[PDB]
Amino acid sequence: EVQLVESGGGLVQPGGSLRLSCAASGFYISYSSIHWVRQAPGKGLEWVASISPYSGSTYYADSVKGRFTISADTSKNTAYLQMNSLRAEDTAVYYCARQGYRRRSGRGFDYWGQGTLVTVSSASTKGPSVFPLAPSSKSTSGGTAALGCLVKDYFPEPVTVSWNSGALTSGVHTFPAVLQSSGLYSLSSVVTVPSSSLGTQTYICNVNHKPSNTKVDKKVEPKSC
Amino acid sequence: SDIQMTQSPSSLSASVGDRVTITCRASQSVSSAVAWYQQKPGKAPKLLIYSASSLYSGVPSRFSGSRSGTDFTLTISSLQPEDFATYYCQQSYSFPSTFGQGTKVEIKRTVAAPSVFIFPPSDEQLKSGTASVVCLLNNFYPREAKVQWKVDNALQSGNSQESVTEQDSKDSTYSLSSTLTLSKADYEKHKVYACEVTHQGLSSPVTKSFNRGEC
RNA sequence: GGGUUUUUCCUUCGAAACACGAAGGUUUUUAUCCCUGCC
RNA sequence: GGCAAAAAAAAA
Repeated sequence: EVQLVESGGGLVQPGGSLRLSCAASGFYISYSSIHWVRQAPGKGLEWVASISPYSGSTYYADSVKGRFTISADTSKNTAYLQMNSLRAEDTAVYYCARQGYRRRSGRGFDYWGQGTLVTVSSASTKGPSVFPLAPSSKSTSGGTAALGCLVKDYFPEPVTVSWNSGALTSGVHTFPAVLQSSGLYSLSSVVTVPSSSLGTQTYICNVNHKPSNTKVDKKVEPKSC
Repeated sequence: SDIQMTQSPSSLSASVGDRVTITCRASQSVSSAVAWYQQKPGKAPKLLIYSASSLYSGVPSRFSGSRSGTDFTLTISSLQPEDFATYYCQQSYSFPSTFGQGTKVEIKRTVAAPSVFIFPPSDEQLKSGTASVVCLLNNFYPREAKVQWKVDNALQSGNSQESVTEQDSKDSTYSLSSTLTLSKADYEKHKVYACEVTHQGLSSPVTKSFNRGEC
């Protein structure tokens, strides 16, 4: 029943400011310690801050105080993280975590949100152009064949892509975006399906890039017979 | 006096049914205030072990911790595919709290040959003038596999980008995309574009390709 | 040594790392406190 | 043997 939801991250310029929020449901934040733990792309986890109950006392990592500040509004059952003087090293996924009950779990973090990505960059946001990559039929492809959508030239991360609007999930592979020499990201997402059923069904991908604020759906077909 | 946690090893690989052990050493006394977390790629960590040795409610019995002074281990008694993850140890004995640098556990399985596909550039993308030949290796193991591009049988270099999914939650395979970035000018220049791969599920390299406009 | 009066320290608990609270613990610093009268 | 007195403050 317990759930935490981070929001408020995204792209910010170096020196900029950001306020992260953490919306708690299923438990009251007044009776636990709440922590922010951050994770850089592909690096490990880094503790950042926390506040403790009743006192309200706060604590920070050395890489972040003077700049970050953790608070909680208990009437909105929400914990915040005010971020000033932002720098490229602050680019990370930021989690908010609940420290479990002492008898039940000691000092462990028993519940985590899913993180909000903060991108500290001087660059400006661009949405992607999604191109389909088409299956190979001979006249039908005897068993199974593959197809996918190319998502090219966007910034920053992330995008989310969904085939038949979440209906098709088996055999999906959305590859990790890699950064072209251009400074834009591009990834591919491919699904495999029985060729038997290739021509009787339509294959759609819903790419979405909330930074850009682009929602495009392109739909894949073979070529001419 | 910031305590430092030293996690051993960084990456390891064992088969299913294997017994695997991760270690962490505290730079100084952290009593028993140490937790272990499982983090699968893309989603958030999950508590496995709190209080150095106690098993958090819901976690399978095969994960276990224990402590010798400042030496903390997390052993997983019988590795399983679902257990591919990155594991982080944490001390919460003092502020600031400190994580280990992590252990990325992969899984050993039988060699699986990649199923290879080639996709020509579609021309909404040559509607705006550049070319997106892409290769696909679906569901294979092991990871280390090389993919060569040619263009009227010309070896290519410095115009290829590859990306490989994480290892699968359930069958342990990988998959990989190699994509060649070139002009519209270089795409009517030549006629056929070959993709070949030398992986050890291949007798010798399987190759797939196409013509320009023959479908 | 035995005490009085004050602090700290430690342990379990209170939704509880500090702060606040409840119940507990057996130690030792003071030419920086008292160890005196009455059948 | 039996009653009575007395008396400030720090630390693990």
